[PDB]
Amino acid sequence: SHMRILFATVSEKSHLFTMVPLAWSLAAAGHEVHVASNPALTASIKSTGLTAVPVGKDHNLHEMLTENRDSLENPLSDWSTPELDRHSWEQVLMKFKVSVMFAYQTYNDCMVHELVDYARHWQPDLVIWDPVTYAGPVAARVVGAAHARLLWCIDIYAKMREVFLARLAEQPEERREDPMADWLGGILGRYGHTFDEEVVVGQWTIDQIPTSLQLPLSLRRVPVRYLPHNGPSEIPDWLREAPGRPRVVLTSGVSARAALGGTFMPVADMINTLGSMDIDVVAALPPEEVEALEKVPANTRIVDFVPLHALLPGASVLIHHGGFGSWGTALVNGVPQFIPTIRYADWWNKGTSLHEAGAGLVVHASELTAEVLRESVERLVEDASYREAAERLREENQRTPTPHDVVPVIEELTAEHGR
Amino acid sequence: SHMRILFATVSEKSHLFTMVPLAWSLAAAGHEVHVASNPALTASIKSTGLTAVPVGKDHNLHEMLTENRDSLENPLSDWSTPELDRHSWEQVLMKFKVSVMFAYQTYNDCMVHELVDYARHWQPDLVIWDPVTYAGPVAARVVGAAHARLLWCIDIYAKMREVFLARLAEQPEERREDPMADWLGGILGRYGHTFDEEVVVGQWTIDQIPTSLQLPLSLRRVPVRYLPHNGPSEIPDWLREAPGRPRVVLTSGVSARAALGGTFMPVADMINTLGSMDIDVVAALPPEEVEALEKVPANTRIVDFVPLHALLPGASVLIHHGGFGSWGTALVNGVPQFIPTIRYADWWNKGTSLHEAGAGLVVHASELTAEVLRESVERLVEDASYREAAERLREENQRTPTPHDVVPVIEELTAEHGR
Ligand SMILES: Cc1cn([C@H]2C[C@H](O)[C@@H](COP(=O)(O)OP(=O)(O)O)O2)c(=O)[nH]c1=O
Ligand SMILES: Cc1cn([C@H]2C[C@H](O)[C@@H](COP(=O)(O)OP(=O)(O)O)O2)c(=O)[nH]c1=O
Ligand SMILES: [Cl-]
Repeated sequence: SHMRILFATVSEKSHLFTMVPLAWSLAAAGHEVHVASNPALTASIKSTGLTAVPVGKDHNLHEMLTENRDSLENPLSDWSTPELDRHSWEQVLMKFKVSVMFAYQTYNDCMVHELVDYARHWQPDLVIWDPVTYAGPVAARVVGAAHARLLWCIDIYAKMREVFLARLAEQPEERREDPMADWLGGILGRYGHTFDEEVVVGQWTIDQIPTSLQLPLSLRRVPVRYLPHNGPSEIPDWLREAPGRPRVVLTSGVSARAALGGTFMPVADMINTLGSMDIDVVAALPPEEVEALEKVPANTRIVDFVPLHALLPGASVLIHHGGFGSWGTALVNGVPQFIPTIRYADWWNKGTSLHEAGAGLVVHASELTAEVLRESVERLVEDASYREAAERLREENQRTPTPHDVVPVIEELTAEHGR
Repeated sequence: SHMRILFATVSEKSHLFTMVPLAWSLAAAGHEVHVASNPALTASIKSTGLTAVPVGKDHNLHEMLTENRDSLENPLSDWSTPELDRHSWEQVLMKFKVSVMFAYQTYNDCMVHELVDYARHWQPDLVIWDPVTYAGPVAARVVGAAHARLLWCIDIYAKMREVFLARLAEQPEERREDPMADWLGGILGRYGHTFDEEVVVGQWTIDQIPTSLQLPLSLRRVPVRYLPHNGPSEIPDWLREAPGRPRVVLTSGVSARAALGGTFMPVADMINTLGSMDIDVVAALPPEEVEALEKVPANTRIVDFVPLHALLPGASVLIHHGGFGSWGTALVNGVPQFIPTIRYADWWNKGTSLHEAGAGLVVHASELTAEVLRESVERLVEDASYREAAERLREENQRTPTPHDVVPVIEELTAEHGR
């Protein structure tokens, strides 16, 4: 029966879009769904069809990374390998110290008290939070609401948390320390609530990553099928013409651009390299990257934006940085992926999971050259094992319960864990 | 199993928004949903979260009615009473002749061939059409797709069609004539398909009107719960403060404004009348109407837009023209409605149905005065029978299957019909 459901996300369009199909599935079952983020995300929430709740104030954070011109990858923010074998106690502690200090706090502290305040007014039965939107579980706990993470990610966050807690138990009492406990327990303490480990990983985890590609973890885990949502979308007229040869799709973005930096292969050189091959190229590039081009190859169409969910059917290859929208839309379409990227968020893991399943190829961005690009693209087109592997991953996605199918499960888990 | 579903609507934002929760329920179950209309609706479709398909060219039609300053109500377009006892053969024939000529053709002929063309490319298994988007069934029939109307309306359209066909059967063979058959049979004939009566009323009808309020008809009818969709929505800060006294909401619009005309009680006079009562007034007014105001009463807050789904919980009254979004959002909130309107579309019937259930009051717009307004508002607040009736209609809506619940039903009706 009838629920108030508060979705919470950091002010990233790309994260928001991963949450939209689940939000709509719950709304279509008659529940009230509101989505809360900083004011900067208000317009993006509004164009998803869902009701926006602006909370708190904006952070400086995406005004920072775009006047950066410089890579985000950093040994301390590389969580691509969350194993005990690569993390002494002091290395894991440090990784939490920097990530809490220089990411989670900037993302959440601007809006956490205003979110708690909104939850107090609205009394959601359930909070569903993006995996780094730790303001979400804090707000839920303060009102006794159930809460769950909704994953766009290979779950490096929970796995590194497993590595952390294992090394925490090995230390003597007088040098136990937990940056997540201090920070979030601090905020919860202000409201007369205690910290608990379900505030870091949720009461359960709704997971859009195919099981065969996800890290094994001690979680209550609800698999859900990834349904492409690529933001505001129209079908262009030129999409009717089947290509006559393999279509190769390339996506840069203002977020991809801001993370990879300007030291790696220029996107002009990538277009020139693809422009020499017997392929149909569609490249989606931000406007500043569009004028860095001298000449547009005869085989190439440049666009601002084109919805991948409509373009990728019968595409042969997608080249991207390992963002989820791109990764997922290719996956459900059975398209081999080439992912030249960095150890930021789970992007490396997005690449390496496909590389190891034989469905795509990953390469570090600093090793990308005209010849590596040319040969990777040719292999993914020519060698049928890539398409065949990708097709099997597609089939795994299509066997996963839809958002529609997991609504009852979310309803019961809420009765169980709610107040 | 997996479907391509084409929604089709005339270029009215208000009609589109009625279709959005159903569209999202189908997408949440893994199906592909595209929404087609003229280019003018593209931006509105895009901010519903759904994929837009621009077809055909725009019509002059809503650029006409807004430089009109003149009522739309007309004995030939008054379909509020589709009974045999009020329609000789020649009166029904005439009503179809004018409505096809001066409404349906203007709405649909601008885009029908381009829609057929898109359906031919995309091969939808299913077309769901707004009830006056007759371009939709034409496109479906040409590709053998199943199709259904999705009703925002008390079904005057199918009922007047029943009255028409009954009078058609009574005429001798040399004076049979059907304006719907000529028009839509003409278009279908150009493609090598015949006319059929399921092109006028759909193969089945998905109906968002509570059954107790809907005209009984010879239709395959799927009841579905109305879930409020009011267009792009954010929660304002000022909504947290409970009112201390009965909240009365008033909605004019650029469509309400364009239909009622300039001869009935000015909205300035309505604000002044409510401004003298012990109530909390929220009025949502178009910008033209905002400067026609001299002074804003102390009990009154004026806004451009405020999502009714968020404002109407524990409101006491909604005053409006009987558009469905307003009518439905009040209904699900158990708010008594005052509907000063005209016999355009089903607006009279929207008012009528509530008036006869004792849940609200209707009055023709030409009879509206300061005293009628004042007394209707006072009765709807003070006489508890209105709220109690409204609550029962709410309860009926909440017992109707959600879009989520009716997805399997739409799936098997699709397997059954067309290919
Ligand atoms: C650039 C671009 C993005 N997208 C989608 C993919 C994702 O759902 C979303 C953005 O996520 P992501 O893949 O991380 O890229 P970006 O750098 O553009 O933020 O937009 C398209 O569908 N088409 C495009 O042309
Ligand atoms: C003006 C206004 C409309 N609405 C919604 C109600 C409907 O879902 C939708 C359209 O309203 P409707 O009464 O049909 O008016 P119009 O034809 O001018 O668009 O907008 C609000 O929620 N709040 C407002 O302030
Ligand atoms: Cl006052």
